[PDB]
Amino acid sequence: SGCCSNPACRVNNPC
Amino acid sequence: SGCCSNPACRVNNPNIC
Amino acid sequence: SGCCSNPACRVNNPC
Amino acid sequence: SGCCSNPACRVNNPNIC
Amino acid sequence: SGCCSNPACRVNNPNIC
Amino acid sequence: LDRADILYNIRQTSRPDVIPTQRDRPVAVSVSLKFINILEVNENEVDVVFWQQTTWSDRTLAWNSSHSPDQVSVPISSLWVPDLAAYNAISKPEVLTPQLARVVSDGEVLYMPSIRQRFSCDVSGVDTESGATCRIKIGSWTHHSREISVDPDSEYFSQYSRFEILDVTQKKNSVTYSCCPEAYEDVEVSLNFRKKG
Amino acid sequence: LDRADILYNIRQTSRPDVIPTQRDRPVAVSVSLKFINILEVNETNEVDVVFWQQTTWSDRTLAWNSSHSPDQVSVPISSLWVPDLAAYNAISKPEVLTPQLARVVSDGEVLYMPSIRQRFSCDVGVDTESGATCRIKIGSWTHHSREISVDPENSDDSEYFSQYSRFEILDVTQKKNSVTYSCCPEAYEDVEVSLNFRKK
Amino acid sequence: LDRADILYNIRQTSRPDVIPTQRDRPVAVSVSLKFINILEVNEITNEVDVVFWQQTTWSDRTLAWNSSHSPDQVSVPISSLWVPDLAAYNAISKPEVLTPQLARVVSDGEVLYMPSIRQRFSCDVSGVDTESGATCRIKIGSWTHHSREISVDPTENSDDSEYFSQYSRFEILDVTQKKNSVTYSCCPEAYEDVEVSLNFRKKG
Amino acid sequence: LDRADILYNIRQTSRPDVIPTQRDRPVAVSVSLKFINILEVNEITNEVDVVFWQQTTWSDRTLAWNHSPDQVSVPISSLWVPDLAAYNAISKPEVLTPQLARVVSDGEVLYMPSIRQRFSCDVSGVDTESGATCRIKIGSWTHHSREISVDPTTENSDDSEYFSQYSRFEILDVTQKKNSVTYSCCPEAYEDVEVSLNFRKKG
Amino acid sequence: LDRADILYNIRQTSRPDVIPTQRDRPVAVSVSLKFINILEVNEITNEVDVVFWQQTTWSDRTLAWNSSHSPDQVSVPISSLWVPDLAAYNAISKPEVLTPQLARVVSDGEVLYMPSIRQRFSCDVSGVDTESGATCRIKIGSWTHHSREISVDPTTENSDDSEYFSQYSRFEILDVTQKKNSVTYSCCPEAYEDVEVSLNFRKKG
Repeated sequence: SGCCSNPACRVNNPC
Repeated sequence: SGCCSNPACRVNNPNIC
Repeated sequence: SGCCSNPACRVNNPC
Repeated sequence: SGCCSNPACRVNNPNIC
Repeated sequence: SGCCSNPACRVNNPNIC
Repeated sequence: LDRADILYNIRQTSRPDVIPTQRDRPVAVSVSLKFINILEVNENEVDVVFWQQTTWSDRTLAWNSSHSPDQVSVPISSLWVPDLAAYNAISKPEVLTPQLARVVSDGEVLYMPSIRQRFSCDVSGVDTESGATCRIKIGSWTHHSREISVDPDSEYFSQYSRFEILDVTQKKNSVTYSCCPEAYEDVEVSLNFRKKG
Repeated sequence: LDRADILYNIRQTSRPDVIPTQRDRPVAVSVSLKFINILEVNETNEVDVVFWQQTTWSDRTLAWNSSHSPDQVSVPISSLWVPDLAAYNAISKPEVLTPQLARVVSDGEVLYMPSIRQRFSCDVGVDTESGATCRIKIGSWTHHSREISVDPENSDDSEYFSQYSRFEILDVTQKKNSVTYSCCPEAYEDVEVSLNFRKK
Repeated sequence: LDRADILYNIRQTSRPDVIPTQRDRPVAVSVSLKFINILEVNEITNEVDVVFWQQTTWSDRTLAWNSSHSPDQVSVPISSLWVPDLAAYNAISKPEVLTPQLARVVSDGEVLYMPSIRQRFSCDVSGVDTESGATCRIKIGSWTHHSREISVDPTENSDDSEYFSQYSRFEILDVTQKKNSVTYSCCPEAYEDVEVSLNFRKKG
Repeated sequence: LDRADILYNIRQTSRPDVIPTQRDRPVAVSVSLKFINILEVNEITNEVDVVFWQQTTWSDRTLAWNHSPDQVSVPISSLWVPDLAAYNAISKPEVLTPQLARVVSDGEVLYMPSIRQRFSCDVSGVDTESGATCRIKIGSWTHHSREISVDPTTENSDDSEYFSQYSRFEILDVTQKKNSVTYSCCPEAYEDVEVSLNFRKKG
Repeated sequence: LDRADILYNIRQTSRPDVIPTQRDRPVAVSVSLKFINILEVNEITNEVDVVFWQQTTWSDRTLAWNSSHSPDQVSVPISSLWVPDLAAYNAISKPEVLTPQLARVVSDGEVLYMPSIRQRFSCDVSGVDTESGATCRIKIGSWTHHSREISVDPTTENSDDSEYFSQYSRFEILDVTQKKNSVTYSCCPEAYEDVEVSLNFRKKG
């Protein structure tokens, strides 16, 4: 997921 | 003018810069 | 024991 | 004034330095 | 006095060092 | 109200931990980087100095401007600030100037610190005609587009610098991933520069 | 509850010194290192790296009713308890480059991911085709497995690592090591991060 | 009456966030840089490492007290006082304060703060070995206030020094401090700064 | 009592400025240095940059409690710590690890930070087979033996199982000895722990 | 009174911002530098990195207590005490305190603070290899107070130059001199004091 490469996305979506 | 090149001017005039 | 080589073990078992 | 070369003297004498 | 070579001693004995 | 009254109110009702989301709409943060100097380029890190003009609205700070000052200078410790960070940063941002923001009677906050920071940018070809383009990715560290919305030669750059600015471009990038419903925003600052000759 | 109400409650009932152990069972801490850049390599056998440390755990005391309230809030780590994670082979103090904020979910889940610049003792090899391997041992500094349980993928490069870096990542493998010594009944856990890389 | 009372009053009525603008008149800030040492010159990236005393004076009438049967002056830590938001526009490093962060406050409300600052600047250090030397220009001013809130003034300035280190690798030729007041077409208020010109060369 | 109750009691009755001298007897401090890495050696300036675990143990009966946990992790800011300093130190000690100590129900405090510090040592002949023997003198900065008693956990003469295999240097022997000197001036004795690090270059 | 009682009293009646001037007489501050090591000498920048113990003593009568059935001395952190605003007027770096920031307070009100300081100074290091060596001048004094508020004194000591100096140092101490200079300017009635520390040293060979 491209989300995991983003800091705000990683913490907001528990990849 | 050169208000935007100045730090005190840029923050004092939001409408201009 | 290898406990002494570990920081968490050394302080928990007064090695 | 030699006072101006001293830090404690400068701050204590605003009229001189 | 060897005391004067020690930091703890120096501050503990102002009369000696 | 006088300056002392306005500053007391801001200090006493200070919620720097609370994001000023008004009517569930995101906080419109406007960022613009104005480059002052390019100090070191080493064989691949770049050490630069830049003014980060950051503007946003915090309606809770607002006051009646009638028979009162239109603007006040408030230390950022008393205000909420966006959690902006450069994703490609190698060093901690060093604030060189007094940590004060300008707050207008309408609740607008204007903070512009001078920052010295090192970045990961390919140093190969700095002496060449085209130079080397340095990409900087600024965005919120923990908030999504529904909480903080980010929006983007120089007449600020030092004449005494060893380097020369060719072009500075600042673009907004909004990406929505397949996993997640909320969009993710960032401001891509591309610094094109070369060594003087 | 609004964001201000949630943040006030967290701040007022803040126990950062208190480990959120829910009835004897350990705090399940999940750690994952995502390498962004390898800056300096010195031969001293040192390596200067920048990495994102994705740390997740549950703190049930922070939980709130998500009905007609935000699902998540951004809280500064000073208001929260954090695990005492440390790299055993670290030679430098970890330097946090990003805003010291964690994301807290309504169920009590804490997600903290700072960008850290740190130097490590590693066998640098670096110019060779096989590339030098750098072993990093992360674990709790004062708690055993019965208080804090550490957990880690074994591949990926990935989109994190800078294309403008002087070095190139070959493989990153994060493994859990649980050792129970003869002395002591409690087990001792650590996450071994193997970073094999080479010069371009 | 005594030092302890004066210091307690200053501490308790401390408003460091509040600019002491009396009757809507700006705060008259007087700045004067006295160069102590020039440590390093980077002819490559045009940098200069310098140590200087920043004599800053202003009036804060709210700090005033009756001098009759009371001390005329007291030493107050700057954390308890409002300080002007002065910054060097051409600064490349964070100003490092080397001395105790204390100001001298007079019974009339006058504040005299003079810290020793170690700072790096972007300067044309071309021909530092030459007889004419290099001229390093530093522009000081308020970071967020205009002339109607803070009025900056240079306190003569020519030529220095009795302050500069005799053991330094460099030699001061001339130090000039001038006030520059510019009013832009956009805006009615004027914008002030103090331009400090440091002419220096390498010794024999 | 639960962990929260124990930590609240420690925090509320916190006197880090107060030495826990029980019945006018000194605080028995036990120090032991475990070398992790030797980074830089400057034979020109006779300096050495090292990483070491400083195992410090002492008793603070005011922290004691007792169906409750046997041990808790307390931040050192909430506890009194001995004023230990290396007289032989050229740099400020840099604490690399979380500043937490382990407190046992009996009042025993176990603090073991990882410290990066530079020292003045005779690094002459580091490349030789005999190597260089770097000596460090640790002691209380302001207290005498009747207030704080400093003692070495080992002797040792043990090398290391904690020292990095990837280091450019190799440990030959580590020797920690207690030195108690009573001067003619003064009735109270003066103590220190002399650490002796024998090490050489691998080649 | 016990140690805890004495330390609580000092903490509660703590006025670190207030100079302990008794009967409008100045605070007699006694400063003495004891050199431990000379680390770096930079010929390019004309700098010197020195390690030294700064023995600072003064009296603060408000800290005094009855020594009868009570400890004679206690260790107090300097954050709870008033300290003189001493500075090297010619220093190029911020003084780095290497040791625990604790002072020794005697029952009579005497404060003895002796931190180990690592600091850089402006030094003409040309001819450090020569027989005569190089001399470092450190001018120590109060940053904001005059002689009528803080008086500064170097002590009668002159026979300890190398008593604390590391044997493993690359440099060697030749002569250490700490003299008191009292100058009264024509402008002003109050005298101005400073302690001039001269450190003469050379490279070993």
